[PDB]
Amino acid sequence: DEITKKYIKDNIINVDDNIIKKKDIFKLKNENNEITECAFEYFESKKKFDDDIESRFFIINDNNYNENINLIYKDIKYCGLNIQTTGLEVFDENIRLIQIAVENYPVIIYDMFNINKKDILDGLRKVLENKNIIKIIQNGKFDAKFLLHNNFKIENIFDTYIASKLLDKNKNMYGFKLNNIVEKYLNVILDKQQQNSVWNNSLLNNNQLFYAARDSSCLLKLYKKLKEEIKKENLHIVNDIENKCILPICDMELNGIKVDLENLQKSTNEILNELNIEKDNLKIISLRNYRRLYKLYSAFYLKLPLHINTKTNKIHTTFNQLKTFSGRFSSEKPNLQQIPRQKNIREIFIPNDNNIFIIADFKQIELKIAAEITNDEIMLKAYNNNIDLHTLTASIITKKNIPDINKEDRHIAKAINFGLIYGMNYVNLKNYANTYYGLNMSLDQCLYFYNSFFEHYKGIYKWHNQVKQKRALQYSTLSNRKVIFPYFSFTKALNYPVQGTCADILKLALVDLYDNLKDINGKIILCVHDEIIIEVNKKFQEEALKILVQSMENSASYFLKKVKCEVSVKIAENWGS
Ligand SMILES: [Mg+2]
Repeated sequence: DEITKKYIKDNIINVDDNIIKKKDIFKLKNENNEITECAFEYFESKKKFDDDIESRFFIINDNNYNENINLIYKDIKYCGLNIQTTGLEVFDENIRLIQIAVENYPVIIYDMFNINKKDILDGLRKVLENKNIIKIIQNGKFDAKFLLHNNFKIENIFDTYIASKLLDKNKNMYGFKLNNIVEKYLNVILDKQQQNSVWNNSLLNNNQLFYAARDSSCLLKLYKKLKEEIKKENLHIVNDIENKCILPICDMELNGIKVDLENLQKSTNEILNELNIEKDNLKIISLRNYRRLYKLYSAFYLKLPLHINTKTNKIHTTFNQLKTFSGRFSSEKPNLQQIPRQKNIREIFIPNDNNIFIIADFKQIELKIAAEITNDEIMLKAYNNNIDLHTLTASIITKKNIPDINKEDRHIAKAINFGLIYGMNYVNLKNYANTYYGLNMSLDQCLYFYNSFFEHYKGIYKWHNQVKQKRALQYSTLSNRKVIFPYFSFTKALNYPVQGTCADILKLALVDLYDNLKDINGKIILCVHDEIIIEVNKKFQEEALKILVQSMENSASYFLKKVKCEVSVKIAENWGS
């Protein structure tokens, strides 16, 4: 009986001689009622850990499997969920271990590479599906993608990453790895060296298992303290929304979006002919033509093929829900917000055969949010009367009546609104209009615009002055998502509550959507700026349309109480429409 080969029957390699197998009796309660006790075999460390985190564990093999283990799940309310995988990309990797930590019990470790009987996993699958049991997870998007891809259904998550990230209020970019969070909230130092280990082999190291186990045990204590701190800072609503938003996000990343390679290769050759022809003719008109076609070609039409899945013609971007200052979503590899906002281009993004796109956008949601949080009477009443805010401003500036307002007046009004709402003076207003709107506006005119604007929009005036006076650094949204600035900045101060509230609305809408989109097996594809794209079988065209609008209007209703939003919708076969 060699040391190393001591536990091959359990797929363990005793490297350090730091492990013992033991068989002891535990205090359970039968499936019927009577408090039954059961004998279990578990592994414990020889050298006692300096910490109080559970370091013993059960291991589940196709070999030794005691159904009584599942009785530990009976009548739990929360558990610590963790998994160890072969790599990072789900489509190309496999789940190695599924660890579940239950209070006052050694960690249950499902050895996936040595399990072929479905019966075993029945216990696990039950837990994961139980809407009434909270699964504590560190970085839940990752683990949830893997499980959902391996057809494990999961619901009710509490993400310690989300909790820690929110509690930080966006004043640090790093320090949200598990060991960091533990050293902060529990003042315990975990061994992170076993992250770099190999989990692809069919035999597991002696120390890798202890690492895995502990990395789940701590989720219980961590959950308690983080729950407490979240409640203290009044972040329950935000934290809850984000946790519930994990699953929708996974839906977007797993579904992906399909590309029509015909318009792609064709358009590539076309812009190639334009770049060559313009290079011949050329070698201000010339510069802008060449640079534009050069970027659209090389900085888009040439990069996109790299992200296509060679087999599915699908792009599976990665969404981030808390790597932004405002709180909005952000995508990468590829960054969907950097795709040209042009019909000719976006028309290459299509639904699947028997499916179709439904696309919904918010209209002037930012200006409405401003009206709400400001409680600006004129804006709120005009909105309730279904009068456009640009028209409203035009009326105030020109002193004309709506029947006498013309397109040029509305254009000037757009400049005045988008400029002055977020805190420009008349000089910056002149430059802003003259630049983005092409208006040869004089300084005297712009000064009139300023005075008139804040003469009538007295709520807005109060908002600006109060901010400018207090010069605070702490700011919140309507979900009470908080942030702390490094230094005071007027424009950013005014901008955060608006953009952050938009992020809250969109995210909650995705949650409601993901819930109400199951009866028709609908898929959520994309969320960009203030628009959402879902994909449904052409059968449920009208039904899905109603569902989408319902989710977005309901979400806006949750946060805004004296303004009503407007959701424009289109049923399209292309992103460009
Ligand atoms: Mg983990």
